[PDB]
Amino acid sequence: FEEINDFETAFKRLLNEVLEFDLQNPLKDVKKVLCIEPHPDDCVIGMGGTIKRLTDRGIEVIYICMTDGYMGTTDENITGHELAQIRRKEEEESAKMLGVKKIYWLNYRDTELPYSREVRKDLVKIIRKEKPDGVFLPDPWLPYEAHPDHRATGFLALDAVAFSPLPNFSNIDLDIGLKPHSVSFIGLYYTSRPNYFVDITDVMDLKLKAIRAHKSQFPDDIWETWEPFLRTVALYYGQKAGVKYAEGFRIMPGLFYHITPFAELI
Amino acid sequence: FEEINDFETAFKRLLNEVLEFDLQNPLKDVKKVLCIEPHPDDCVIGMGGTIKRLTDRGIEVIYICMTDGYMGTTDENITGHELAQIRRKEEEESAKMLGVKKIYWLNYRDTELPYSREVRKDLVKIIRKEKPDGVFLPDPWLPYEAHPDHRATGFLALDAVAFSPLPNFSNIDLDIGLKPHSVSFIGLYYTSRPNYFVDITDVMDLKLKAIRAHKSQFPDDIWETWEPFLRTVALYYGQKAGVKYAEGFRIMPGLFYHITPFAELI
Amino acid sequence: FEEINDFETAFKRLLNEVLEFDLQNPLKDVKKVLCIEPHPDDCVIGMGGTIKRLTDRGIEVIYICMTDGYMGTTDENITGHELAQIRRKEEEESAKMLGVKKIYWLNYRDTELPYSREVRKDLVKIIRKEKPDGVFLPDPWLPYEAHPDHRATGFLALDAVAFSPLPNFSNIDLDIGLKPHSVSFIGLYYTSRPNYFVDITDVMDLKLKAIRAHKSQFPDDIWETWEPFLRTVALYYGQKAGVKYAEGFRIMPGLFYHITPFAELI
Amino acid sequence: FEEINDFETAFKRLLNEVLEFDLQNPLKDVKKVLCIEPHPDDCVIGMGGTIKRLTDRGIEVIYICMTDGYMGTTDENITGHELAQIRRKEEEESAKMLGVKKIYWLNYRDTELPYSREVRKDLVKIIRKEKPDGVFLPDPWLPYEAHPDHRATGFLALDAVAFSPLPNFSNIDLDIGLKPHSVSFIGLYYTSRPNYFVDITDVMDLKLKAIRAHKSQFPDDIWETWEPFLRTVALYYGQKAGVKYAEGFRIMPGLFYHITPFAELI
Amino acid sequence: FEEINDFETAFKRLLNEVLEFDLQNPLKDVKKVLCIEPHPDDCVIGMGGTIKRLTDRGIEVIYICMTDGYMGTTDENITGHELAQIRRKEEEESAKMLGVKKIYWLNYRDTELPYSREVRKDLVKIIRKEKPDGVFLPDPWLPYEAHPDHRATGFLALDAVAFSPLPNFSNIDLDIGLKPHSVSFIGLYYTSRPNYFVDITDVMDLKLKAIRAHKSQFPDDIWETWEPFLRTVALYYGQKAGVKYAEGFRIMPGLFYHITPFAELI
Amino acid sequence: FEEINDFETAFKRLLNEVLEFDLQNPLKDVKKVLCIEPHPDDCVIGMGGTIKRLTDRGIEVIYICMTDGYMGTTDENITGHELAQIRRKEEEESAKMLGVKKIYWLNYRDTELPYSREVRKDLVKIIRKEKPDGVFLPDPWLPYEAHPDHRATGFLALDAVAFSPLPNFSNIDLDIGLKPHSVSFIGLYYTSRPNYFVDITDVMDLKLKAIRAHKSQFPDDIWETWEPFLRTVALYYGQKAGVKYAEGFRIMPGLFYHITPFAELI
Ligand SMILES: [Cl-]
Ligand SMILES: [Cl-]
Ligand SMILES: [Cl-]
Ligand SMILES: [Cl-]
Ligand SMILES: [Zn+2]
Ligand SMILES: [Zn+2]
Ligand SMILES: [Zn+2]
Ligand SMILES: [Zn+2]
Ligand SMILES: [Zn+2]
Ligand SMILES: [Zn+2]
Repeated sequence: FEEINDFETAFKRLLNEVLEFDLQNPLKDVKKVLCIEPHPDDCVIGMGGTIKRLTDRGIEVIYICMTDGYMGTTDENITGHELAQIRRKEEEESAKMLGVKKIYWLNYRDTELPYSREVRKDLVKIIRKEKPDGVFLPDPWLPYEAHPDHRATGFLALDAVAFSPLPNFSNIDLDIGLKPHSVSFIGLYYTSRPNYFVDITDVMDLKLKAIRAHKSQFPDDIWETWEPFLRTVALYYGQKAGVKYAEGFRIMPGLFYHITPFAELI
Repeated sequence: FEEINDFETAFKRLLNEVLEFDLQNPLKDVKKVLCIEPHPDDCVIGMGGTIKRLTDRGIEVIYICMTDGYMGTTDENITGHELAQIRRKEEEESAKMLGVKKIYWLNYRDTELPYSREVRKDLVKIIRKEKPDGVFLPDPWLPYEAHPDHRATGFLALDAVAFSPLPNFSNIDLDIGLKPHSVSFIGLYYTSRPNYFVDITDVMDLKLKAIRAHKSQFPDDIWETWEPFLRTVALYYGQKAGVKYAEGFRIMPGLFYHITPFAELI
Repeated sequence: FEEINDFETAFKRLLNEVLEFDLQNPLKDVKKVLCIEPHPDDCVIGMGGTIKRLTDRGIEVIYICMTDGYMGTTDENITGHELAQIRRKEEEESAKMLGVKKIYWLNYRDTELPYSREVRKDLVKIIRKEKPDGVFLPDPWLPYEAHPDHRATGFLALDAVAFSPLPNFSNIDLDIGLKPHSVSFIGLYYTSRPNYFVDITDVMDLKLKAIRAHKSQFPDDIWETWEPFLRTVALYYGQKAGVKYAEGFRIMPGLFYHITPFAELI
Repeated sequence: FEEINDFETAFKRLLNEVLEFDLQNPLKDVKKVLCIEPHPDDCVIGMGGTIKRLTDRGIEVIYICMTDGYMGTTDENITGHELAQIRRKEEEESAKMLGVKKIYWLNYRDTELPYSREVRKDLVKIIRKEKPDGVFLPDPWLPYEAHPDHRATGFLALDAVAFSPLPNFSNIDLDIGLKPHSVSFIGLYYTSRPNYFVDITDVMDLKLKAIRAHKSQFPDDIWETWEPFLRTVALYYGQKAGVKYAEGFRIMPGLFYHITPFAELI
Repeated sequence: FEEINDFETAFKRLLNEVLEFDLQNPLKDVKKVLCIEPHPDDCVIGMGGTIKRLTDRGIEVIYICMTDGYMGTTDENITGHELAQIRRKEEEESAKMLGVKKIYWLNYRDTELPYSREVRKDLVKIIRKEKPDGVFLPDPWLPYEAHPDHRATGFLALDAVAFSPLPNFSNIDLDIGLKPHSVSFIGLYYTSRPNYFVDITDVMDLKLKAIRAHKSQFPDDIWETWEPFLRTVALYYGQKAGVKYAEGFRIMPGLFYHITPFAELI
Repeated sequence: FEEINDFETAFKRLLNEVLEFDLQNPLKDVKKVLCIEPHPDDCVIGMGGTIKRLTDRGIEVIYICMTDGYMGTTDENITGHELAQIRRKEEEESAKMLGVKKIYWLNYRDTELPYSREVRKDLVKIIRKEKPDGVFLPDPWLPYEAHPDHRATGFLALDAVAFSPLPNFSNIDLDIGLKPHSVSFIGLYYTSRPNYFVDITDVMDLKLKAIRAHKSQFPDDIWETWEPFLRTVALYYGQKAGVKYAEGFRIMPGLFYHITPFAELI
């Protein structure tokens, strides 16, 4: 590689020959994935269509939900305890409509999710137990994301995936018979720099039915705003992918999440 | 909205019809605003002109100052306790010169402002009490902002505004008779992605006199650097707005601060 | 400066006359610098070539390593305690090969570096003791940096530099006879927005030998991936600087790290 | 007082003349008290009889409950969210049976109550709003108390009472129009060093009915153990007070909670 | 129990009939116990003899060590990383000499053991996996215990035992197939209020050989002080039990660790 | 020591021969001591008399004050910043009246002193710099001490003394040329289990003048209560020592602060 005198060549060779990074079929071998959502309803809102598509193709999809959704209401007659119970039933209904069979609830309180070692260990435990091929998580670099649970979940999910294979990390996991694990695939959903698209034209009406199942979050008057907003998001991704309705994801080789100044160039 | 096949149309309709988002007069009905500053002098440096303009138009402007300014000196003869006392008198003088009548001091120590639930609750209490129509806060995504108190204040102010209307958030506030509150208007000051401008050509000399009132922060020799820097900032904003001297703000609909991949497009 | 009617003029004058900012020879008077690395091997990987060039020019280079490298292995036979010992010897060998004489080990555990006042005070102590002219640190705004130790180190280094000269900050340092200190020079390594380059075509094979000295981190099979990745990075910086192999740095005047909306413009 | 040469005399004079400390009728003027409980059911279990006696005498009793009781079950079919909802209804029933009209729920999670400034501020807010004459709280020095929520509540309640009257403590409370407040009376319940007793012979069957109202906590099989345990506690206090069934409290002058080496002598 | 009019009767019946509390053989059915030690060497120093006695009787003894022993040296030539490696080998040798076959290392750093939910979860995981009949832990109420790791370990071990059987506590443990678990037996070692004794006259020379195996901690000159100190401790316990050399333990019914004012009476 | 068959003998030998523990003159070689106080005025109130006696005997006494005294007023007209300034001047006057030359201010805020590694390191730095022979600190086991700053200071002081001599603890101190340090002498003031007394009948009126110097803390009406309280405390210690007025201290050999079940027996 000392032979090479020009960046684009080196870059092309690094990606294509050295890393063998494929953006055309990057879910080739994947049989099990984790979707990590900050609140009940985030998996379905950000990639509900893709989830349905994967379950139909007989890929096993497992949700990890970081919080209980305790705060998500303006109704003074509903306690956070009542609302958590409700949003558990709602995500159970929603997850059944897409093919999703298992949900792990971390049960950190909505608005109170720590960026801490503790939460890294909670995720690394599940990854080591379920040995998934791929993990989906919200992009922590989404510009203007003011929800701290969202930002946190992103960094934690990356940290967890990064540390799952390190046997000195959360070592009691090994001592009780969980083996360390490398994930093959990482995809960021809720991203503004997607580089992989999935047509959801055919499943858009199911996706919206699975979102609406979260009745607590979507009364008629809120739905007036959110059905348009969601169709607009699907068109934004759609236009880039040459279809009506798409879901955007950012997929990179693991190496590019660390000390890569040209990471923004894929 | 199923009717729509292209993004730009959907985008235009979302902004114009669904959200009714106005960049021509977004302060229409605003009678009271909060300006949140990390240190004494930040409201005046970032939007002192706009504050004067608002008070002249008979709009009530209330400062929330996050810290005491304990660290802001190189003089070995001044203790942090002395400096805090001084910077309280300075901001009191400065605030009088602009039309500003109330300041809340959180009194967290300069350089030690936590990114915590506690501080969210301190802000949400004031918002519920003062029921402001609009809130101004420093842009936390300002590139190359190395002051941790600045970054923190931005995220906290957004969190506070987002959570003020949720009755299960800091619920003791309700139990002692503070009602939940929605803010109509959010504006980010100290931003590099402004999309709303205020002419301060006419109030620039008052703005500089109100900055200079912070004598502790601005001895003659420091002022040699800072009067130029401030004129340059006002020109940068000015050029974009077609005037000599402007203050820039980023204003978006509340919806766009959460899971909006096209947020950077306004 | 009231005279000026256009931004670009004011900008040019602010940079050239007021701030005297020089990008052609910014290491004029620099005799002593600190290189702050999150892990053992980060100084060598991010600016090993530049460090050699500085040593040869008789500039004193001191490493501060934030963590012990406890987690950096997939081998189930190596404890984090064994690995820390090993990576100490490796960085000692690597530091010998470049001209580096002194290493401070903070010994926070890999993956567990706090963003806290405590760690700010640990750095400020070293800066006040060594009174360095310049500090190098990894760019905390590097896009897609998922390693929390990296993000943390960047913000802490800037905080430390900013607070070293404040006598009310960590005041016990003064009480035991460490004087406050201003550093002249700040340079961000591992950056995607570099604006200063150093030719390392001549030292590239030494740099790779000094990286390979970290045997724990770079077995044959991993080096198949990392020798290409590093040549590609050096070309990326190289293309921008018009040479084969360069190391990129971002250098700005201290003022631009605070409330500067045109900071992105240098 | 320089006249005095013997401790017992000075001690007697300090208590009787200087402090005017009365153990015979120490609730003389009290019209409003707060009972602070770590979990739902702690007020009723530790002093349910005394509460009834006070409400019958037309004294206003307000509960502050620190936690939600999320963890208090071995039943794998009940979520912490369900159980919190349930224990809210149970304490509402229980509190109605005794004369208690108002409950504030802090809603910190069972087993997760922090010993933090935040929680001190939550209590000081309620004290300043309700201006109670007296506060009851569990004795933090109860030997062999392994429940961390119990230990925590005790220290926090004392801290809160101590800091309620300090206008520089949680100063935003004052800024929104809560005046500082001194409590006249402090009583520790769940104590092993009681020095004031209340006959509950006449209300013991109501106390047990109000405990049993917490059905979640007291199934038939658990009640086999807890009816005896509670009768035994009431006899232990009873024997000391010369009655069948009593509730023990430790009452001291505020001064004795700080730097008093003979505090254990009342 | 309404029948009873005097405490001593009720107390006797509570202990003997209701709780069936046995101080003659409280290890009756115990096949597996956990010994929790703050540092390498604490299990052997506090109850090494008892451990030997248990392994000879074919009872399975598992150590949980909370910290790595990083700080335990005055030798400036030994890093904390070197010392941890050493103290791992030492406790492995020591544990072999007593019958002990499993050690779990939490690897929190010596002097830095947090009193946190995280550490509770680490212990509860091991308890649920190993389903021990009994747990030994240092008495957190030991007067004049200044080592914060000691105090912490005590409270944490009690918390862990208390919370192991609650399915809503660390619920991910259940989701990955660890069942909740109740411990039958709790014994506090390093206690000044022991109420159960074990003769170690016959195993005292093995106990001292197993202590001495921690060479790092016990050079000749330190052993001059510690062999006497240990013989003195064994006599103190011995005198109370009517033997030369004993190890003291405090054993109570689980009920007495919560809201029991007469707990100090057994 | 195998020879010995009885505890009291072993105990006597351990104390007298092995540990050489002297309660008759335990300040033999002491030339320099630290007095650690949680608030300004705690050294003077707890051992002001003893301090004068030590100064007169030409022993160097250095105050470490943990907090700034920010909260200590009921006056709504005084800010915590004003009060800290004032209490600095007051402790400077008070310290002059006794022979005290040097005060280190940690400047943690009153009511907000952390029990953290950070604060341990702040104390260990001062101890290593001043190499004192002895340290005085408030007894953290003082029954009914409700002030969290007091409890915290005690544990921190002991931790600091324990860890000062460990070169792997706060190792950057060594890297900047502070040597590790063992203190010879530890004495607990504000204790209810004193075992060493100092006659202060001769200095009692100076002690009261040095307390009264803290005017902020002691207006006429408060002094009506505090002059009696202090005379009573001095008599309590006095009676035990067979004098009118004494100051009590608890002194033990360093070994007894760790795993010593008979520590209560001296
Ligand atoms: Cl662990
Ligand atoms: Cl497709
Ligand atoms: Cl506050
Ligand atoms: Cl009565
Ligand atoms: Zn969400
Ligand atoms: Zn600022
Ligand atoms: Zn690194
Ligand atoms: Zn309870
Ligand atoms: Zn230990
Ligand atoms: Zn005090």
